[PDB]
Amino acid sequence: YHEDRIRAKFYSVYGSGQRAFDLFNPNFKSTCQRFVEKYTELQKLGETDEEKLFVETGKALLAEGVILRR
Amino acid sequence: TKFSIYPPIPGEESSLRWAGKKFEEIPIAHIKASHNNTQIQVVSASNEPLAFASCGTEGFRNAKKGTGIAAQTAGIAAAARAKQKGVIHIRVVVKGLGPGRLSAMHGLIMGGLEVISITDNTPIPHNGCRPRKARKL
Amino acid sequence: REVLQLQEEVKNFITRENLEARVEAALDSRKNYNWAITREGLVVRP
Amino acid sequence: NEDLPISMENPYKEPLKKCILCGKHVDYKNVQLLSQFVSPFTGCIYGRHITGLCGKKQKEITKAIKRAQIMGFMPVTYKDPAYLKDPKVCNIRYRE
Amino acid sequence: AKHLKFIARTVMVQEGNVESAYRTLNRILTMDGLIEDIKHRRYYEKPCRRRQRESYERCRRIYNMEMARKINFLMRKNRADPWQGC
Amino acid sequence: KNWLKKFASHARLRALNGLLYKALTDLLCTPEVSQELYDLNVELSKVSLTPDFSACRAYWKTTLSAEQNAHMEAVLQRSAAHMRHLLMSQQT
Amino acid sequence: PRYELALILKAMQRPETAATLKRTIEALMDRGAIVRDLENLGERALPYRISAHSQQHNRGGYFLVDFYAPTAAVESMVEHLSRDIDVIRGNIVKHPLTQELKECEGIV
Amino acid sequence: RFMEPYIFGSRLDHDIIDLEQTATHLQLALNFTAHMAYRKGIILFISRNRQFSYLIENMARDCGEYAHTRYFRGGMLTNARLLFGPTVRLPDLIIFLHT
RNA sequence: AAACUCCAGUUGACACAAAAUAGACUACGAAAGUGGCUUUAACAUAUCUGAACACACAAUAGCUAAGACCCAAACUGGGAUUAGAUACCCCACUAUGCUUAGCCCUAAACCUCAACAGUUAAAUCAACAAAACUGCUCGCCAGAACACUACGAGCCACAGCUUAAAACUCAAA
Ligand code: FES
Ligand SMILES: [K+]
Ligand SMILES: [Mg+2]
Ligand SMILES: [Mg+2]
Ligand SMILES: [Mg+2]
Ligand SMILES: [Mg+2]
Ligand SMILES: [Mg+2]
Ligand SMILES: [Mg+2]
Ligand SMILES: [Mg+2]
Ligand SMILES: [Mg+2]
Repeated sequence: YHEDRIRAKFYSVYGSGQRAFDLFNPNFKSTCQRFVEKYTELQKLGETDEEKLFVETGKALLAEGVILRR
Repeated sequence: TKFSIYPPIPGEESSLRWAGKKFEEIPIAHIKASHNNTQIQVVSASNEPLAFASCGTEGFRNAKKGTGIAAQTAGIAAAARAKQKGVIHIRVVVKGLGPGRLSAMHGLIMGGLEVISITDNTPIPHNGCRPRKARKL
Repeated sequence: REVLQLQEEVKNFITRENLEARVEAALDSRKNYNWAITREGLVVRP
Repeated sequence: NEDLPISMENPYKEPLKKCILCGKHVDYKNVQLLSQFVSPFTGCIYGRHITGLCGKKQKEITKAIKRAQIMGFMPVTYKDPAYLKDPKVCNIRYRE
Repeated sequence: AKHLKFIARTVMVQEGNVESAYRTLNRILTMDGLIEDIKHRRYYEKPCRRRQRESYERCRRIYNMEMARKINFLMRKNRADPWQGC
Repeated sequence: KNWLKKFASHARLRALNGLLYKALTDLLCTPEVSQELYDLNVELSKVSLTPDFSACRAYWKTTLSAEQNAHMEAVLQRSAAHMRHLLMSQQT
Repeated sequence: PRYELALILKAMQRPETAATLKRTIEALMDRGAIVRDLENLGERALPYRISAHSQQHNRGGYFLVDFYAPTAAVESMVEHLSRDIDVIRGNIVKHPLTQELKECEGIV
Repeated sequence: RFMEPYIFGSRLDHDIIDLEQTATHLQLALNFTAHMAYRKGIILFISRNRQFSYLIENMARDCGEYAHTRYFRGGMLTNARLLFGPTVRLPDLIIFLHT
């Protein structure tokens, strides 16, 4: 899928989230998944340049209050 | 200070001394451990032969030369003849894979000399002369 | 670009005119080609 | 349907592993580097199972060592004692 | 011959433990392949025999490593029976 | 030669005995076979070849401890094939 | 092409070393060479004893002469390096910089 | 190989079964089973997965049908006359939870 | 036991010989072959197939001249051996293995797979070897033995190498 690319960058940049996956919950949302949704919303409501989208998504998540250690 | 397995080098100064002398001044015991005979020669650092003893010189004859006991006797004889010339510490240089490779060093130690280093100098050609054909026994 | 680089480099070549000066300068100089590599792939210069 | 998979190269593909000397130039004059791949006690060149180098760089190191040895830059029968305290990169232990 | 002496194949004795030094030298010579070279150089090995021996040794190493890998992989399954009785 | 398939599938006698005894002692003098075996310092008494040359019996001196004897026995049976290969490779 | 001459010279005093270096470079130019640089690696103990010109050497001075010469000069120069009595060992190789540093993607 | 037409794809080296096809296949299988049960046919469940032997035997007992979750001896079906009796009735339908 | 004692050990000087480790690599070359270092030349063909004989090459052994000679070694001597010894172990030393210029042209010269192009659907498929085939071309084969033979012909070969039958005989091979 398209988001896989984003996911890869996330898992290479911010690493695997300290929070544990819960695959029993049908509607679980990982930190990477929240990152992907914010990335897609920013893409659809703005321009398309991968790096600015990445940094802006990081800024927006930190604004919401999600910890992201590089 | 951590013990160094590697020998000292003549250039770089080192604090290792044996009876006040440095490494490159200790006498050298050259052991040749052949298949049928063993020969021990003690020389000084400046290559002065001090003592010599082989299994044939200690009375052992024919197949009895190539045994551990004979090499031990040769080592003891060389150790005595070198002790009579002021040798205590020695550097052992062994050559060959005969039965007396280690028995000579037992004899040398049992004769009173102290071994401070063991060196192997067995001739290993990088494919020079052609060896003989395998025996068809 | 290569020709221009060669042009700039030729000015420092040894010639029969500057043989003495360059020889003495070399005798008053030392270069080291030795360097080591770590398990992590990092160069360790002397 | 917009939810169907699309064709692309594996984005999670981990980059291929590289040897410690990948991208670096091996000179026959750099005796310090070449001495890291020979036996301290015999000077024998270590194989790739010990050095961990790739085949290309293993060949480069071998040719450089032989060239240095025959041109009078490196000893053959042992490793130069000046390089005995250099970093250890070879997977071998004599328990010395 | 032309090399400095007491550097190659040289081991220092610690606390007079000559036996340990000799055994360490033996280990060094064995793991560097010098002992095998000396033993093999007593008699001439014909080139075809040498080639066959090297091929056999290489393929034996490969086969043994593969079998060991298979056994280690299937050893994870060896445990107490979780569905005993059924 | 499909190695994967292969692996998947008297006066003379006295001289041979003496030669094999010397060769086996020489092999045991070093870690050439294995470091573990080298540690145990196994000593051989004699080597006897069967009259049909079907097996080589190497008589090794036993110690007084029983656990040491058992360990030596185990390593020896585990290393016999390697000794045979080494002996045949050295062209003894 | 571009060549590097590795020179192991006798362990001499400064004037003799300078004269020998001048003689070597003059021979190079006489054979048609354009010398780029003369580089000193230092005086050091040889890795082994070298017997040259009926004299045994344990130490020597290491020098590097980078130059451009015709393909025919090399052999001729080698002959000259065989006759000079102050050179322990002279060897001409293709300059290492000319070889291309091919890039690698890693172990397959 | 013969499972390929039923595979939606491979997700990071793990095959995924196409559930749209599974729905139709299950519909046909369940319809066949129901029709055979309506006709009073003998149904024998079979499975060698030891984790589910108890569950499958309980299910077979509950629905009034038969189960064989144990070691399958040679000749249960092709030699039933010698092994059960000359007038034994063989199953009319066999259901594999593990093939 | 013979042999050497102009012997043996350390040290120093010192090949027309063959090339530890790397190489657990699997590369170059038409094959044969090629694994010490440097340098110079240098690895044909923008369809494919295309020869016992045409044109160029061919491991090891062997033969001409010259040369070198550490080690190894057919033969040749000597030492030790039962009861017809050990052909086999030991010592000494030849042709030969090496170089230069010519011959000879044979190998389990084998991946025992003829060269190019294509396919993996079939029934996969006598057996084994090495999964089964298709298209196209050249070479070769039609029971065994006689016979890697005789004769003819050709060849730096003079017994050699290539090509290669027939008569009698058998029911098999
Ligand atoms: S892996 Fe790239 S040079 Fe070795
Ligand atoms: K073959
Ligand atoms: Mg053609
Ligand atoms: Mg024809
Ligand atoms: Mg030929
Ligand atoms: Mg010849
Ligand atoms: Mg001769
Ligand atoms: Mg020959
Ligand atoms: Mg053809
Ligand atoms: Mg004929």
